[PDB]
Amino acid sequence: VSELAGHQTSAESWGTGRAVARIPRVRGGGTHRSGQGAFGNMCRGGRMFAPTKTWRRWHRRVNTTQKRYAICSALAASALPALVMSKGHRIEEVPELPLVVEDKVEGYKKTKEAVLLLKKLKAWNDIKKVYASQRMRAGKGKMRNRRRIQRRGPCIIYNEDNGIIKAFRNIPGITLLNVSKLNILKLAPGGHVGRFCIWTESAFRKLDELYGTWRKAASLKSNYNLPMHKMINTDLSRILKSPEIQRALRAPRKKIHRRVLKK
Amino acid sequence: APSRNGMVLKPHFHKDWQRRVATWFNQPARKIRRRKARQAKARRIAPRPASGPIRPIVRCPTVRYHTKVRAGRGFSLEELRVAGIHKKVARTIGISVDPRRRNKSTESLQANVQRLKEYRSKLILFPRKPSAPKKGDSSAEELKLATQLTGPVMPVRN
Amino acid sequence: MKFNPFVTSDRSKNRKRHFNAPSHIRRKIMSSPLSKELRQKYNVRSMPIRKDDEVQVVRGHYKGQQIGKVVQVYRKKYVIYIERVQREKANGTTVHVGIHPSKVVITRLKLDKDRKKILERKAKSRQVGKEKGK
RNA sequence: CGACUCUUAGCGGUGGAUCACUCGGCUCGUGCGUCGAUGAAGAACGCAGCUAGCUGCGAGAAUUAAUGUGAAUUGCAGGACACAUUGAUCAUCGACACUUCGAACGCACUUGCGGCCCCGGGUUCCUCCCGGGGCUACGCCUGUCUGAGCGUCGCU
RNA sequence: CCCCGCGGACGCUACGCCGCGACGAGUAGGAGGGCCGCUGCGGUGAGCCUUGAAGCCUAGGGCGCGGGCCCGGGUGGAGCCGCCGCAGGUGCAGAUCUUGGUGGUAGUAGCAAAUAUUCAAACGAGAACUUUGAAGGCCGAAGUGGAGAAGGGUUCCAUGU
RNA sequence: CGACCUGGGUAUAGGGGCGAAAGACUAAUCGAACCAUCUAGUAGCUGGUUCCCUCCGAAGUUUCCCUCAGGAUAGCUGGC
RNA sequence: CGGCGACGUCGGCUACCCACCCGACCCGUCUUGAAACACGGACCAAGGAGUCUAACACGUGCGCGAGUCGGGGGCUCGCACGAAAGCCGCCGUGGCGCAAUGAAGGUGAAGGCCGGCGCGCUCGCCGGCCGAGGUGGGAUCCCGAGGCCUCUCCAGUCCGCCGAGGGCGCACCACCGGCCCGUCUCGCCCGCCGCGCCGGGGAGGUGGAGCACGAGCGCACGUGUUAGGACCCGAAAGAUGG
RNA sequence: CGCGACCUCAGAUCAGACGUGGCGACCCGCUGAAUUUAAGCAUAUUAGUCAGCGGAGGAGAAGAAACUAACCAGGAUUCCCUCAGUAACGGCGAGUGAACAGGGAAGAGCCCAGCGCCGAAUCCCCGCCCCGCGGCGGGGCGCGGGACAUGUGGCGUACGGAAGACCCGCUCCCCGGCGCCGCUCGUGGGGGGCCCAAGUCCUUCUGAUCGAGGCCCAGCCCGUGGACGGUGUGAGGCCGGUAGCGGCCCCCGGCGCGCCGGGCCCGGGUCUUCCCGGAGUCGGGUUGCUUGGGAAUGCAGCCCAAAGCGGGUGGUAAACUCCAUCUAAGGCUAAAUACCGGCACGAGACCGAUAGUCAACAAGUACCGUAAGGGAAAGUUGAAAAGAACUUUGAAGAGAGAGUUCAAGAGGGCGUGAAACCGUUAAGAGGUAAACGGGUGGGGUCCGCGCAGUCCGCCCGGAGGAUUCAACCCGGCGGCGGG
Ligand SMILES: [Mg+2]
Ligand SMILES: [Mg+2]
Ligand SMILES: [Mg+2]
Ligand SMILES: [Mg+2]
Ligand SMILES: [Mg+2]
Ligand SMILES: [Mg+2]
Ligand SMILES: [Mg+2]
Ligand SMILES: [Mg+2]
Ligand SMILES: [Mg+2]
Ligand SMILES: [Mg+2]
Ligand SMILES: [Mg+2]
Ligand SMILES: [Mg+2]
Ligand SMILES: [Mg+2]
Ligand SMILES: [Mg+2]
Ligand SMILES: [Mg+2]
Ligand SMILES: [Mg+2]
Ligand SMILES: [Mg+2]
Ligand SMILES: [Mg+2]
Ligand SMILES: [Mg+2]
Ligand SMILES: [Mg+2]
Ligand SMILES: [Mg+2]
Ligand SMILES: [Mg+2]
Ligand SMILES: [Mg+2]
Ligand SMILES: [Mg+2]
Ligand SMILES: [Mg+2]
Ligand SMILES: [Mg+2]
Ligand SMILES: [Mg+2]
Ligand SMILES: [Mg+2]
Ligand SMILES: [Mg+2]
Ligand SMILES: [Mg+2]
Ligand SMILES: [Mg+2]
Ligand SMILES: [Mg+2]
Ligand SMILES: [Mg+2]
Ligand SMILES: [Mg+2]
Ligand SMILES: [Mg+2]
Ligand SMILES: [Mg+2]
Ligand SMILES: [Mg+2]
Ligand SMILES: [Mg+2]
Ligand SMILES: [Mg+2]
Ligand SMILES: [Mg+2]
Ligand SMILES: [Mg+2]
Ligand SMILES: [Mg+2]
Ligand SMILES: [Mg+2]
Ligand SMILES: [Mg+2]
Ligand SMILES: [Mg+2]
Ligand SMILES: [Mg+2]
Ligand SMILES: [Mg+2]
Ligand SMILES: [Mg+2]
Ligand SMILES: [Mg+2]
Ligand SMILES: [Mg+2]
Ligand SMILES: [Mg+2]
Ligand SMILES: [Mg+2]
Ligand SMILES: [Mg+2]
Ligand SMILES: [Mg+2]
Ligand SMILES: [Mg+2]
Ligand SMILES: [Mg+2]
Ligand SMILES: [Mg+2]
Ligand SMILES: [Mg+2]
Ligand SMILES: [Mg+2]
Repeated sequence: VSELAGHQTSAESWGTGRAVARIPRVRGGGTHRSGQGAFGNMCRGGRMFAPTKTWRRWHRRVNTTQKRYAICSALAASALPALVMSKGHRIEEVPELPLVVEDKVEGYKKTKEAVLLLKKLKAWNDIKKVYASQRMRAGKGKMRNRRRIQRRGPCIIYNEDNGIIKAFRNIPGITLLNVSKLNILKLAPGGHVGRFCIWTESAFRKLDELYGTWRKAASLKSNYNLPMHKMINTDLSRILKSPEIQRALRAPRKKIHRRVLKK
Repeated sequence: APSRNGMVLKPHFHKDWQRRVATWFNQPARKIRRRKARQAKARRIAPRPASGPIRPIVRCPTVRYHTKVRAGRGFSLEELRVAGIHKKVARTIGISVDPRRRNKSTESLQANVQRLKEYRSKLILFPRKPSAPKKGDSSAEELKLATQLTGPVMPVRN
Repeated sequence: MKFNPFVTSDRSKNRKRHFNAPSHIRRKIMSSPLSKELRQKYNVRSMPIRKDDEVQVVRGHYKGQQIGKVVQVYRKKYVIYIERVQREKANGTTVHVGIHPSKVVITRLKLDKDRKKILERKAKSRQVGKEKGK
């Protein structure tokens, strides 16, 4: 808010022997404003309590290792059909969830061939869902230029822009992302992992030298290696059903002993 | 009032600091502006090195940093004298010169004259009038080999 | 979408420009589509509405196939008065009902030197667009 | 049985909360970064066919010219406007114009009064009256002209 | 070595479900939970909506210990909400609180300083109050008279409402 | 009939004026005018401090303090 | 097991009005004590008060880990989003941590077992090993006599469970030693391109926010304290210029 | 005993110029508090801050060492990170508090006086002639004035410089135009003007729709354009726009070549001989302020008052000594940096009419005060005025009819239209003021598709239908297992 707001009144308190509250009052006469409370957060036309200031620390810094970790997690979750379906991305006729297309997509020029590619990749139903989800936002965002809202479509991840950006980008929901400049804000749109991602073959191949293997470090990040699991086998059902675990157990106590009515 | 164990704190906020607060919301804009100015300057001095004149090898002063070597302000007059470059001609071919720096030992002097000689060998001097080359360079090498060097000229390494 | 950093997408700014537009660009704002026959005859789609050309109302209460000549272009209220787009008021006199020019189609153009120049300029720009996009 | 009073509900008032709207703000950022004796900022008074304010303008006064545009302006009226022996409106704005105070400048002001030089009229050149035009502030630099000094000297 | 039957409830959002035992005061104060509530942002609901959004009203039907919520009817006329996260100028009975509105008081106090009015007529929808006439009174020339300064600034004068 | 009353014009301006003196008067303000700002001045003092349920639950005592309407300190409390 | 069931009745403890019995003083607040003859409150609507920054402390979550952190800069068509994100590594400069102690000059954290030698003179020249000592507790883990089995016994095949005792002992705690810096007391040696008013060493007390096989760094969140208008409203005053 | 020259002064409405005042967010020079904190308060703090005065510019100021250091040295200024809440200051209390080195942004250097040499080589003005105008310059002439030896210009400035020799290298400067490029540049350099894709298709909802369903050929059409706004609803295709190294037209500006008109004059190296510097200033004393600067950091007043192998600094006063480092008392200078005023833009996890600026509106307005100054309230008919013709009562306000509209139960302070409060109607009640908790009862309004009251699994019986039930054959697809 303005640092001057509510404080350009020259108002002073009336004292205490005048049967009014001791709030400052506007001076002078001849106008409605005269004798009215001023400067207070409780006063109409006064200053708000603790006025908002521009040095609010709007920005946060996150460790680079944390940010790389989040990118790796989002990429790993984008290859599991349960998580992408749970983000709601209509991957039902998609032939393969890590969906990789040939490099010639990068040189597309018209939007017609981008639409045709999505139709033939069976990713068009997600675009249709975005179309169905276009509606007006509720609240003051309409007054503040966020008038229309829609859901997120597939993310096209490319290696080189030979026209693919212009071929897409008129399809609602589509966001195009360079493989070398992966963004967590686009890979996990709402903070939830599992966005549908379509990879160009060049990007898919560069991915292994970009974040590295577990047995070789990344060649394009100079200190990064993939993070380690604290649980190699997360199949709790298999682990419990395993004979070695079952040999060590005592027998289950599955009989219920309810309260005995004391006769 | 102090409360149990703690650190005796002395905040320097007794002096109406809220009138003099420097926010940094123009930092990305400043980075863009400086980057654009750098690009424009590099375009302006078209084949000349973008970073600027070659700087000398200089040892950092105190006992904490004297094991380290950095780039200096300019080549000394003694260095230019024993390298054979006029002090008023060096600044036109892109050699920075510091008239107030002396040389206390011969090893630094010799390292910097070897630096000057290597730079002078690496230089491609265009003729003043392109049609008529007086003593600048051969057109065969200056037509192809002339490109704008990026980064510092012969960066100083430890 | 819009990429030019010097044209605004702010709703308040766009509305302010629209409602405080000077009349010489209110003329641009008050353009009408040509009929299909006119859009085939000239390679143009739209045309600023003019005092003495005849239109058909295509939306609202007065829509129909009836051709009516424009009798007024009231740029202050962003409306046009057409010949039979009218109603009786209380005392029995007839008053024109203004409608937006975007809700009419121009069937015949009031043709003069300036109109012909604008028509050929628009057609030439459209043709260079087609040959660029060939 | 009515009145009266209380509670609740329907309707009607009083009031303007709520909600929805927003040509307004606030905040951040960018690019420029330009006033004035050739008279600024500010003020006053005027100016429209009907006009008080706001806005615009200056006795050429809600505007002239020029250029771009290309048929309106509009609340009413009026009359334009072959749109080519050129054009409504609007925009732009480089030509022209720009009342009185104001640093404010002939002197002075809560009023008023000069002086000088030209021009026209009554005069019917001589200087009175009227009108028009141009000058008439302070400080200061360079130069010019006119000077002052029992200042320092030269010659007689 | 199950087989004339080929068959056999539910469960286990593991942050879930089940069992058993004891216990339950509370200011100042602390903590936890909130599928309590408000506003905005990122996701999501192939969400809702002119065949009717928000808001408001309601002797309507209910749910929850509660904060509150859902549904019916009316009015209204254009936008709104659920879930997962994020962010606050986020919840009022008080502050002789701020601004706005409204009561009782109350058809009450009051419209009581300087003697005083009355008759007839006219105009007019309408007359205690206007106008004319008649009468009775007052100011009583240090005036309730006739003119100015300061101040006001059109109040001056006609015509009309 | 007088140290008389009074108009207008002038002069004196705030820690200053003016006072036949009452701390009187100085634009309904005077034992220090009014206006704006420093200024959201400071307050150990008064008033207020906005949703629900569940669980736990005090102190008015010790020592030191220009300390006695306040603090620090130990105690008592809650949470992890 | 019985009765009753459409224009009159059936059920609906909630919700509207009314009646009766019992109970019931007006809230907020300061206070030992408020219904108070204590203060504020006529009524209704809307607004209205622990906030943000910085700095600490501890707790919690995350990443990396003797390291960690790019926050300032730079590179990537300059820019819908994007003022975002990504990258740098001879951009890690630097910060914090990894070393303490003394006013400072300065100094600065490894010991134990087994041998021959001086005199194994409370000990100096070596050797060999091992690599932060020991005592008492100590989760967990290891061994384990002896038992628990089938239709039965003379005789071994493979492992499961209980198990008195015994062992290695995490973290942590108490204690005893040891080491580093300061400072006292005592005392005898050693070193040399500077033989010195030089330098080094030992034993015994004692001062240190120390060592003794690191735990930190960055980010986020909570709480508490503090400087700021500082939860909100409130002086009498003081100053500057008019 | 006048005329001249100079010096020092004066006047002029003399010829031609220049300053003043405003804005003031940022910047430079001064001046300069108190509230406040210290739980009192005087030093301290607030704070070299507010207020006051002066002066600028698009930036300003600063700035090319009388520097930092003590090292194997760095090298103008300014800004960022860090140094560092540190060294230090401080009733050593509260509190205050830099710098160097290091890493970066940027980077650029120079000119006089003096000492000298060169016949004042120099400058201004006025005339006349030519080339020009776009901010008034070039060239030429003047027995034309003036300035200036009480010092103009050229060389030259601490990094040394000059002059002579000897040797070596000819190497090529800056201005204003004629025609034309690369068309200037992340693909126009800038300003302005006009233009450039695609549904108003079919059926329907509505007052109106931009709504809903559909549009065979893999799907209505365009999409480098699905930003936004308008339009009677909520629109990629109705309109303006949006995208585009899209188009056309006009104007402006610095970039190379041949020529044009003028200026345009020798550079380096070695040796020899010469020449070298800023004074009421430094420095010292004392006083006052200021700083982290502490036996005195800086500034200023007064007094004293220099030197030249000197002088300054070397963070503890002084003497001696060595060393290091710079060269004061003259001047200029871009960039990085600042910007709550101005011109023009863009944006937002902000506010949404008691909010957000005081001001969404004829707001610094109305109004108040003598003045300085103080300073509001106040948004919404409807898609369209279609803003209610006409009849009727009344003097009119105001009504009853009628009419417009989807709606006037939208009627000019007119979207919605809460509560408090009030009127009327309906029901109920009423001598312990109302109101309240618990428990019932009565009445009332509504709810229950209440009104002969649930379904469904198997079996039995009866009365009927129909493919076909099992098992085999063919084919397809899955689950499991396979040395
Ligand atoms: Mg406000
Ligand atoms: Mg809402
Ligand atoms: Mg650089
Ligand atoms: Mg009502
Ligand atoms: Mg004109
Ligand atoms: Mg007079
Ligand atoms: Mg004389
Ligand atoms: Mg109990
Ligand atoms: Mg309890
Ligand atoms: Mg609040
Ligand atoms: Mg209230
Ligand atoms: Mg309360
Ligand atoms: Mg009465
Ligand atoms: Mg009376
Ligand atoms: Mg009488
Ligand atoms: Mg009189
Ligand atoms: Mg007295
Ligand atoms: Mg106060
Ligand atoms: Mg004491
Ligand atoms: Mg008390
Ligand atoms: Mg109280
Ligand atoms: Mg008491
Ligand atoms: Mg009480
Ligand atoms: Mg009592
Ligand atoms: Mg009392
Ligand atoms: Mg009290
Ligand atoms: Mg009250
Ligand atoms: Mg009261
Ligand atoms: Mg409220
Ligand atoms: Mg970044
Ligand atoms: Mg380092
Ligand atoms: Mg132990
Ligand atoms: Mg010990
Ligand atoms: Mg603490
Ligand atoms: Mg306060
Ligand atoms: Mg005081
Ligand atoms: Mg003159
Ligand atoms: Mg000035
Ligand atoms: Mg104090
Ligand atoms: Mg105090
Ligand atoms: Mg005090
Ligand atoms: Mg100031
Ligand atoms: Mg400057
Ligand atoms: Mg300077
Ligand atoms: Mg120098
Ligand atoms: Mg530190
Ligand atoms: Mg200070
Ligand atoms: Mg000279
Ligand atoms: Mg179009
Ligand atoms: Mg629309
Ligand atoms: Mg649209
Ligand atoms: Mg365009
Ligand atoms: Mg010393
Ligand atoms: Mg307001
Ligand atoms: Mg409202
Ligand atoms: Mg009336
Ligand atoms: Mg309606
Ligand atoms: Mg209404
Ligand atoms: Mg009622």
